[PDB]
Amino acid sequence: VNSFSGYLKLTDNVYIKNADIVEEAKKVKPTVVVNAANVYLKHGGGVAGALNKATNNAMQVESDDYIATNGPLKVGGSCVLSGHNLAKHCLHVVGPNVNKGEDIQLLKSAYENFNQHEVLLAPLLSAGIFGADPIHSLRVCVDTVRTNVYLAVFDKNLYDKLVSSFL
Ligand SMILES: Cc1[nH]c2ccccc2c(=O)c1O
Repeated sequence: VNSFSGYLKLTDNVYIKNADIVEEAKKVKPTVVVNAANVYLKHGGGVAGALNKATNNAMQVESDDYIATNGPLKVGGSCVLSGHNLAKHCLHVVGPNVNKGEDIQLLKSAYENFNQHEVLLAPLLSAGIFGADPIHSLRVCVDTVRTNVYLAVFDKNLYDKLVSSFL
């Protein structure tokens, strides 16, 4: 049993809810919240900007030190950093950004990072300002992630379309 409430069950391991991930993280304090990161961990907008704002910029400060030491992530890659006030850990995952012309086949690689964690609160990778089709992102998630994932969907309209169209 876990703390997650109000989710629709899509599969054995994937759950979905129309919820503000910042507000969901603040309520649940999950072991892992996933950030929709870029390779520079520049948390300017979307999931990244909202999560970072909720940490009072502490996520960005920590991220800048990580990049100064390690250099950029790979598209499809990830790193584990602090969850600050939102979670124990933040898994920063880089999905491909279609608005930069990145290979959508890298979305499966991105979701494979989730399998290193037994339970996660996450957004749909490569959705929103990353430009991918969220219906596609949900299909890749279901077909790739084997651990227990609780997906928070920012738009109510999109949430209802993801549920209604789910095979
Ligand atoms: C408070 C808040 N929460 C979000 C959660 C997921 C994606 C984008 C956002 C956003 O833009 C915003 O302002």
